[PDB]
Parts: sequence; structure tokens; C-alpha cells
Amino acid sequence: DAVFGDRVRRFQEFLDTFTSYRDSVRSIQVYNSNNANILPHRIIISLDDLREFDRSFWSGILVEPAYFIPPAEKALTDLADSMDDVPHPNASAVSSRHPWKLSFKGSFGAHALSPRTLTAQHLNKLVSVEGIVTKTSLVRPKLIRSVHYAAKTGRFHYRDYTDATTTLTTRIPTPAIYPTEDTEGNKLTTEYGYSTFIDHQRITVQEMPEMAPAGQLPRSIDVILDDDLVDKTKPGDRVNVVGVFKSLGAGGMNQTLIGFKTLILGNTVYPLTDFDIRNINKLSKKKDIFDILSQSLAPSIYGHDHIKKAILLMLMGGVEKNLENGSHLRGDINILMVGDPSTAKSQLLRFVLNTASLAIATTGGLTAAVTRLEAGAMVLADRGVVCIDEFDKMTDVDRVAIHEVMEQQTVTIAKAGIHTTLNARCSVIAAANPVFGQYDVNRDPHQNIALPDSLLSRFDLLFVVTDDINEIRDRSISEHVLRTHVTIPFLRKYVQYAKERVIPQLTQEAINVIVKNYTDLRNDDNTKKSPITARTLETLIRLATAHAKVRLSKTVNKVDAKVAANLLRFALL
Amino acid sequence: ETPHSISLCVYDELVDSCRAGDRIEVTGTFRSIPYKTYVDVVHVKKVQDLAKIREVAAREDLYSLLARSIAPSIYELE
Amino acid sequence: PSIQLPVDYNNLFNEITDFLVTFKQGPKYMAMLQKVANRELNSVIIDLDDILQYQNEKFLQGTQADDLVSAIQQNANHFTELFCRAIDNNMPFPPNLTRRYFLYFKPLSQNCARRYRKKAISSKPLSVRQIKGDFLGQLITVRGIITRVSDVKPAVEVIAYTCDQCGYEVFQSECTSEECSQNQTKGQLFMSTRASKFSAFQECKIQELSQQVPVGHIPRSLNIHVNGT
Amino acid sequence: LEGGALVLADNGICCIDEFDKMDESDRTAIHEVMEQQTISISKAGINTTLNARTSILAAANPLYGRYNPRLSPLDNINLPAALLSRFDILFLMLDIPSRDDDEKLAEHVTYVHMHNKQPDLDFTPVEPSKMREYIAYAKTKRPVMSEAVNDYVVQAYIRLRQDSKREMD
Ligand SMILES: Nc1ncnc2c1ncn2[C@@H]1O[C@H](COP(=O)(O)OP(=O)(O)O)[C@@H](O)[C@H]1O
Ligand SMILES: [Zn+2]
Repeated sequence: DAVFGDRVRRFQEFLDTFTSYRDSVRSIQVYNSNNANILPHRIIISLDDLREFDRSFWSGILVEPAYFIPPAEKALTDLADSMDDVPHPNASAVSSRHPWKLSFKGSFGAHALSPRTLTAQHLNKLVSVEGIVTKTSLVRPKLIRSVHYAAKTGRFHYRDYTDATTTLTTRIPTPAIYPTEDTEGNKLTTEYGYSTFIDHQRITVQEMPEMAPAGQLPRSIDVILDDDLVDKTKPGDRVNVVGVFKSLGAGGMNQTLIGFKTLILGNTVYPLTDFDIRNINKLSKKKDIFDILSQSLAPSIYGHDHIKKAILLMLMGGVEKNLENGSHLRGDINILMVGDPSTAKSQLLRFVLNTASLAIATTGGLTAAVTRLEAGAMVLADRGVVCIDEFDKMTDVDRVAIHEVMEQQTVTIAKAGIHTTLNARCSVIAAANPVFGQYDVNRDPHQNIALPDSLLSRFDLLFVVTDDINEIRDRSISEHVLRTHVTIPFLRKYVQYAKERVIPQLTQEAINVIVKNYTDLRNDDNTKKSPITARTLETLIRLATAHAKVRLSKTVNKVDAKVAANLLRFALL
Repeated sequence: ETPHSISLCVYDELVDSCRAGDRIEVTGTFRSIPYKTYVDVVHVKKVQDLAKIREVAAREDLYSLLARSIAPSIYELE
Repeated sequence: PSIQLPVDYNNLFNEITDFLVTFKQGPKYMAMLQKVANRELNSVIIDLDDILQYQNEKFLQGTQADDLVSAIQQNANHFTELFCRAIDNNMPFPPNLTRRYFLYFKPLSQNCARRYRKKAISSKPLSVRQIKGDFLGQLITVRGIITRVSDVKPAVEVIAYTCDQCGYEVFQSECTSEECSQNQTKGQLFMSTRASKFSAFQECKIQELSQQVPVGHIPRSLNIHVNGT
Repeated sequence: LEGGALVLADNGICCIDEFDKMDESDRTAIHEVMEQQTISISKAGINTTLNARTSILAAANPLYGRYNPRLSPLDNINLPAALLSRFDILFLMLDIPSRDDDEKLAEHVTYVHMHNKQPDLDFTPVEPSKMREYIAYAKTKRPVMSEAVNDYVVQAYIRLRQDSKREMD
């Protein structure tokens, strides 16, 4: 059709008026010329630039991708093959075959959607979907164009294969058995090495449980990956995918529940205010900043200030250290709580899930078991904080396997066959109750909880909390409940700002105090909640770094070590 | 034969000669039909150094030599 | 539709036959053919360094020649039969029914390619994750660990039939030979395994080494077919 | 076959942390790997042997959690003599508090997290890339000792052999 050429010209005009895209192509060509690895034939186009230049073409792509994108594909391919000479004869006949793909970015407006917000009214349109990748399939190539050669004639004839799973518009069904004879009847020769192939993979993007509504079945979408972006995300990755939400097959129109197979032809993959900054920084200048953020951790829960302080430090976290030797160092802080019930053990454990940017609340499966191997509860915890209740209920396998996660922050699969290493950069907080119904302060926590010292001591801070029979505790603990008969969103922004925009580093002045106190701890023979080892020295570094996160400073000062040492003694005495 | 194993074909009066768990010596023809390699079994069996042995048989240190020879890397333990 | 690809096999076949006869070790490959003629050798191991040296000798003398070394790597499936045709043209019913030899190629050595100032790709050790679909039909080297080994299996290539009505042998139910086609009566085709072409076949799965796997993924596997001796 | 921890580590090194927690079905298989470098499996009618050429490096905490100087050493392991006999260079890294030793370790570790270097300035260790080549090259050699030291060994063995009779009691 004639209108197709006009739409092609608009993209050519779009490329002309925005030199950034075409000069980037020229830079890519120069890079390929210097290597004459080869970069793929894909560039990214901003939708905002297209909208500001031609709304109808921009709207046409979103509403009718099959009728507006292929004109852009032809325009880009024609410009690429004509911007330079492509001098090499043999290489030009093969390297220039690949059509130049397009990728999209920018604001999507009404089409910025989720697997649940996406509906059938948006089908056969271009949409952007944000979700979590659940599983993927093996990459396999797609046949695009074949080349035929007759021995008796010595000349080449080419044939194309297209299908609706990769073609934007529904073309006449091409696929068939490979031909054997040409027009003249001469036997043809199958030139495997001159056929063009494109890799293909399907992924299953799902709505996150973090945002799913309660009591409703999930929504998920199938996404097709092609060519160069065929492998960009692993299962569990939070991804943003732009593609043509399109139907397949038939809903029983030919030859009952069978519906049209709606899925997205993915063409782009992206893995996932100033006033808030002017507020977070401003409020930190007062002398009592740290106590403010400790009170706002479940304010209705009375007491337990130090554990709230420890939880906040765990949320801020330390800095994992890497070296040119390839070493990795622990930077996460783990806390375990023990004692008699009815002391808000699970209340604060529940509160952490309500405060962290990402958190997983489960109970004592933890590791990947067997095939893709399912991602265990501790496996899915990367870059998050873990809330486990009934921590005593761990089985023998869980108790012996949690050691690697606790210290190395890594999950190692060593099952029969596949071996792999999975990131487990997670801070673990847990609570437990005595087996014998009541806690005995006359005996150590190892003799009460029945978890081995080799497991209990791995937690940096072990809190033993017991409600005394003293009346003054009973008065306050009951009055605070009866009294019920800086904002939390700001606090969560503060944690988001601190964990990303500031990375504190050590200083010899802090070392002067940290090493001194550890030396005193090793020298002090008085009984304590845990025997002092080198782990406490690492804990002090993490705690001081965690406090530096609160102060929003790239360096470390004396007060950071003073607070870290003081709190550590509290958990030990 | 080894833990591999291949299928065999038996005809005529060679039936009632093999049962599960038996050990067999086979003389037969190797075939292949579409790939399916198999044996046209043609027969089935189910069941100078003599002086050198005598020279060792009548010797005096026979028992010690045989006992020692079994484990040359292991001392004594007669 | 048609397009003129600048690949002239006529020039290449002349170069291949010239390389077979002229390239001295007398000629290395002609001596190998003499060994093959006396059944002393079953596998012809073509060295791509030998062809590259031949091109270098041709280039330094100013003689015109094509870049045969690159062509063989790019379309190695087609050149497998071309080298056989040249070898059959110079060795001391379809020919494949009597060929007792098997053809193999070994890649350019990196020392030689660097010496001749060329970017060898054939000998580069590749992991199955680096093996994209773009490299289909190319000559590549795969580095990994073997996980599965299929046992030796026969593999037919050309099935031979015999017709009692005319005595012709048909190479692939009813005889399609010229005598039976013209005649009103056609003979029945009976398969003959003795004249059929068979090859030894095995299949092996290669798996990525530990250092090749990026963090968070699973070591993929690739299938390898082994044919001949 | 689907390779486990030991089979994958064939012609390599297998590290087993928390070795004291290993079950009897785990440790009994360790005996054959330590002694024979092979694994014999007879299950579901399959009778095969696997190559298990592995170097076993196990690190574990004491049986009673920690070591106190009053405790006898053999009571701090859950392992019988057969496993301890199959080990070589059996270490025992006891931790004893000391103001002159904890100071050095603390200073060593605190410099590791402070700068991207080892605390030593007079010595620069070999980078792993060069270490791998030298170890591989060294591994290619096959030294053979002399008869003089061969007679030396049997004297030193008897020296060490006879002492343990007094030491054990
Ligand atoms: N300091 C406190 N302030 C307010 N409520 C508390 C406090 N301590 C305990 N409680 C109350 O006691 C109850 C016990 O919860 P919790 O101790 O978490 O259960 P469990 O003992 O089973 O873990 C909670 O519902 C909580 O409201
Ligand atoms: Zn006939």
C-alpha cells in the first residue's frame, strides 16, 4: 500500500530531526569497523521524542503496532545500509541481512500497566508490563530467511519464513517442508551456512505478591524474547517489558473454555522527590536524630528500645566489602530474640515486614531442593530482610544448611547434577520461645532453646527478653495497652535514601576505639551471653557503619563506635 | 554382558534353553533394521604349560611363594 | 527473488585442487592420498594452517587468489563434499557407495593466525552460552565437560533397493528405473542392507564449566554429534 | 548419572564445612572416598563404580561447641579414629584469649576492611592468576627421592612410632 511508504518517510524524518539516534548508529558502525566482536542490530527509541514530533505515529504504534512499527523497521534498516559504503563484498551479503530492530522507552501514560491492570481492552496494542519473572525456557533459534542454490545453474535464490509469533501482522501461513527442487526442476542444495536465524525464548512475568490483592487469583503474562535480548533476566528478577500484547490461535471459532491465547511479543527488557530530599537531609541536623527513628518502630509497643535500635541498624545494614583478590565480606546483620511469650515477639517481627523496602515473612524448603530448581524461602531473600517466626521449628537439614546463608550471605546448590551459587545478601531476624513452656534465667540460652551454640552464636545480637513478675513492669505494660482505648512514610523514604545514596567508609580514629574495646572484651573474663570471638569485631564495624548510614556521612566518627560498643555490651550483659 | 546389554533372537529347537539369570556363550550374526542392532543367534552354550605347573607343584616353598605372590605390596601376614 | 552473492565455487574448486596437488609437505596431501590409496589411512585431517600458508605463498608472489580460508570456516558444510570431489579427482553409480575414507578438519592454530595477521575464530574455545544462533553453519570450537555419551549406533544415509524385473539398483515399493517406467509392468523394490550406506554414530552432551556460568544462572548444555571413525 | 558434591569434584578438591554434623550415611561414604578415590553404588540393579579422585578438606567446630583448656582434645570431636587416621596434617586451631595475639588479629582484620590491601607492606603476595599457572606447572613434575633419605624415613618413623605408645596412655 502507498501509505506504508509515507509512514516510512516519517521515521526517516524522525531520524533526521534527531541526530542522536543516527550518530549513535554511526558510532556503532565505527566500533564494528574497528573490529572488522560485532554489536547487534538494535537501537532504543524514546517514545517522548516520537510523541513530541508526531503524535499520530506515536499513537499509531501504541494502538496499531502491526501497521506502524514495520514502517519504522524498514526506515531504520534502509538508513543503516545507506549511511555508509559497507565496502567488504562477502561480509556485506551476510552481515547486512539482519533487519534493524527497535526498542522503546519513556513515559507510557495510560499504557503503563501491570499484569492485573492489563485487560482485554488493551489487547493488540503496545504496553509496558512490570512484574516478577517466574521461569524461562530454553533459547532456540527462529528461521527467518533461507538461501537456495542449484548446482546446474550456479545462482542463488532466497526464501523467507514468517509466522504470527514473531511477525507483528498476521501474514498468510508460510511454514512448510523444506523445498527440494527449483523452478527448472533441478535438484536444489540446502545451504545451511547461509540461512539467517534469530534466537527465541518465552518468559512468564507475574504480578508480585508484594502488590497482589488479598484473596484473588494471580495474573500473569507470557513474554517472547527475540534476537539479542533473548536472555536478559533470570527467574525472580523484577523486570519492565515493552511488547505487543497480542492473541494467538482461535477461541474455538473453528472445529468451550478455550480462549484466544493472549500474550506479549516482548521487544525490550529493562530490569528494575526533591522535596523529600530537602526534608530527609534537613531533619538530620538535630542532636537527637537517632532516638526519633527508634520510637517510630511500632510506637504502640512499649519498651524494648534497644531491640528497636538494633532492628533499625539491621535495616540500615553495613557495607559488603569486595577486593581485587575476588573476596567477598559479610555486610548484613542478623538478630535473634529469645524468651518467654507475651512480650511482642511476633508483633515487632510483623512490623519489619511492614517497614522494609523488601521483606519476606515465613516460618520454619528454605533452600533450593531439586529441578529448574525451585527457589527456596531463603533463596528469594536476596537484597531483602527475612522475618521467620517459630524459629525453633527448623528441621535438621535447615539447621545445618543455614550456616552458609548466615555468614557467607550465599546459597550454594550442591545437589546431584546441577551446581550453582546464588546470592543470599539478606539480613535475618527471628524469634523463638522456650520448649519447656517457661524460660530459665539460671541456665544459658543453649540449655533452654536447644539450638546449638554453633547456630545461636551466628546471630550478631542475641536478645533474651523475659517479662518479670515485678508489678511496675505489669503496670506500664497494661496501661500502655489501655491507653489506646516525622511519619512512617518519611521513615521508609529515609531508609530508601540511606541504603542507596550513601556508602560510609572506615577511618583509623574509629579503629582506635573499636580494636581497644574488642581487646577489653577478650580480656574480660566475666560471664556473658556469648563467648567473645572475632565475629564481634566484624559486628562492631557493621554497627558503626550502620550508624553512619543514619548520620548520612561518607566517613565514620567517634560516636559511631561508642554507640556500637555500648549496644553490643547491652546484648552481652 | 556388562552393566552393556543387547537383544537377541532365538528360533526353532533352540527354545527351552535359556531362563532368566543364566550365563550364556553366544555365537551369532550381528544385524540392523530401522538401527535396531540385534543378534541372530546361531549357537548357544550353557554349562604346553602343564609341565610348568608340575615344576611348581612339587617344589618345597610352594605355599609361601603363592601366599607371598598374591600381595607383593603387603608385608608378611602369612 | 534472487541476489548475486559473491561466492564463486568454480574459482574455489580450482584453488582446492591446486592446493591438494601443489602444497608440499613431495606434496603433503598427495602423499596422504597415496597412503589412503594403499588403505593405510582412513581419516583425512585437513589442516587450515596449510591452506593459510598456501594463500600466504600465493599472496607474496602477487598471484591472484580468493580468501578460501575464510570461506571454509563460514560455510563448512558445503566445502565438506567439495574437498571430497577434489580428492576423488586426484586419488591414486554414486561415488559415495565406494568411498572408504572419511573427511575431517582441524582449526587454525592461534600462533599461525597471529603470525599471518588474521583473526582466527575456528579455534576459539566457546561455551554453550556464548554459542548463539548467529554462529549456525560456522566452524567453531566448544570448551566444556562431557556429561553423557551415547553408545555406537549405525546410521543409514542412502538406502539401496533391488528390482528383480530389470536388475537395476535404486538408491534413495515400485521400481522407478527407466526400463520399468517405460514398461507396463514394474518390479517390486526390496531393501538391500549390504549395498546401503551406513555410518557409525554417537551423541554426547557438553556442559559449561563452573567459571563460565554467570552468578544466578544454570549451566546449560549442548548436543554434539560424532560420525565416522 | 547426576553428579553430586564428590563426583563433581573429581580430580579436584571438596570442602566440607560443618563436617561434624554429617550423618553416618554421609561419613561412611567418606571413608571409601578418602581411602579409595571411588564410589561404589548398588541400587535398583545397577552395579557401577564412580571416579572420586578428590582432596577432602573438612573444617568443623568442636563436638562440645568450644574448647576449654581443661577439656581433653579427643572429647571435642564427633569423629572416630578411622576418619582421623585417614586425615593428614590434622589441625586443631584452639582460640585462647591474649592481649598480644588478639591485638594482632584485630589489627590484621581491621586493615582488611579499611583498605584494599593486606596489612603487610614489605611482602606482596602472588596474584591468583600467576598462582594457578605456577601450581599447574609445579604439578606436572614427578620427583623421586633418593635411597639416603629413604633410610632416613624409616628411622624418623620409628622415632615417632614409639613415642605415641607412651603418649596415648
Ligand atoms: N511492650 C509491649 N507493648 C504493647 N503490647 C505488648 C508489649 N509486649 C507484649 N505486648 C502484647 O502481647 C501480645 C503477645 O504477642 P507476642 O509476644 O508477639 O506473641 P508470642 O509470644 O506468641 O510471640 C501482643 O499482642 C502484644 O500486643
Ligand atoms: Zn525395475
